[PDB]
Amino acid sequence: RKYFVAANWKCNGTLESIKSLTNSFNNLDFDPSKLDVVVFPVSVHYDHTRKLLQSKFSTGIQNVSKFGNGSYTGEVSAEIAKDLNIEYVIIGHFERRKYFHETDEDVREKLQASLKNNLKAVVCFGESLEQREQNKTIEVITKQVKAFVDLIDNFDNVILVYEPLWAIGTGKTATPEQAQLVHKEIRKIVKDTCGEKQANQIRILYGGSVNTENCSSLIQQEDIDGFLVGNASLKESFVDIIKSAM
Amino acid sequence: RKYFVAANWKCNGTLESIKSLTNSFNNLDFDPSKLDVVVFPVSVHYDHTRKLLQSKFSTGIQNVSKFGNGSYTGEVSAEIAKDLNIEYVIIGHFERRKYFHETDEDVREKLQASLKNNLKAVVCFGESLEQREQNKTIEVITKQVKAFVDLIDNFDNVILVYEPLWAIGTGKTATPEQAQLVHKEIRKIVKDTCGEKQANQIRILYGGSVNTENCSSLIQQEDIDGFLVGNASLKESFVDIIKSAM
Repeated sequence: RKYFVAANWKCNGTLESIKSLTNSFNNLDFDPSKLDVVVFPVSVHYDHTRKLLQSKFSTGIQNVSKFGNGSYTGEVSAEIAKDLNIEYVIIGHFERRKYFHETDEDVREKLQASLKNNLKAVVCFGESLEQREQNKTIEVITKQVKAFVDLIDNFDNVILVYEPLWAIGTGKTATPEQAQLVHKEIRKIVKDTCGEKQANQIRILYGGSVNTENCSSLIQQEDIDGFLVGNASLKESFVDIIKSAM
Repeated sequence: RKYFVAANWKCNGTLESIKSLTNSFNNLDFDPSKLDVVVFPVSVHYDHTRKLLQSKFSTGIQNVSKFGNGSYTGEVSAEIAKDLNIEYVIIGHFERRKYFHETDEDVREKLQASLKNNLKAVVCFGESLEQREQNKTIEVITKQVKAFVDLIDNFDNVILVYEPLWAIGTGKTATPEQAQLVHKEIRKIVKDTCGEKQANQIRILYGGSVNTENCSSLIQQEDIDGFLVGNASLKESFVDIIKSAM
């Protein structure tokens, strides 16, 4: 199983700051055949980011439309992304669920669109603090995964992300034990719906306050296959988070 | 009043089709000081489109964020647009109101963010068939315009678009006289809220299946200052629509 370190830049960056950050990223020597390292810039920053990044870095966009080509103002379809050779897409991110009415149904329609246009999908899910405190974590996770999991045909092409909503941008990282326990359950859901071989090859990443100090102990866990990094991926020390997966 | 013809490509285009479309667009000789011609490609096509089109053509994006920079995955902020020197933005388009929960509040906050970052805004609104059949057109138009109109500090930099919802992508073009009556009322709404000189300065465009056949009859109305064009702007014959406003 190949590790997967993703940089979700979110709504951040200038042409110059990206030039500077992309320069520090390029200095890191890593084998792209052994490790996947993906950068997700803002849509309008993509060409600039792709030009500057060495080919060892994979690239993608932070959102993809549930609709194909047509009368949908403001949307980036899956077929448009494929034409531009954009390899990866993020689907079901907490912030889009929270601020932009993105539901479990939107998630699967985005996945189905991405898969039939041969795009690789990074699919996000996680429970809130209330759901955690009500002991509903697995119930919520199972519900969120089952929404889309049947669509997966190639299990190298779909990458799952457990992002506990209370851990995102708060500094309250889930302990490598807490993350591992949910990751192990996620892999069990994939096993019982898709098969053991399909479960053993799918990457399940952790998202939620990954930094340079906690990344090593997180990646060491048997069912954690990498990270979706937010704030720390905006920093030059993001190379050290990639180093933890080497 | 300087006429304004806008191409809304929506969720359409490949690299090769844009190359072919921009090449035919570039052949049309027009004076950008006499007429504003703006094209709005998909966010991921922006750099490609901007490079291909000659400097006489203005460009913009189909949507801007209500949020500034920060943890908002999938968003394009007004600060980011400013840094790319993206001149124009579309706000409040019917499709984003219909499919993506965009409200009058979102429209207000997007316009405020755009003007703060020195972007020019193409702001869309319009009544549905049911609202028109209930004779609520003036009431709905007034409510939609009043949601944002007080934010306008420069009346060359904000451009209004009347989108009768039943006319969008349907071939149900509102008759020149029907459109004129609304445009005239929109100008009066801008008169009572912003002043007379500002009302006579602001551009109000028609949006609703404009083509090469109906464009000249629409542009000839005294209160219609141009168009936001959908599907017809994906054709090489879009140059003839520009010609009717020359």
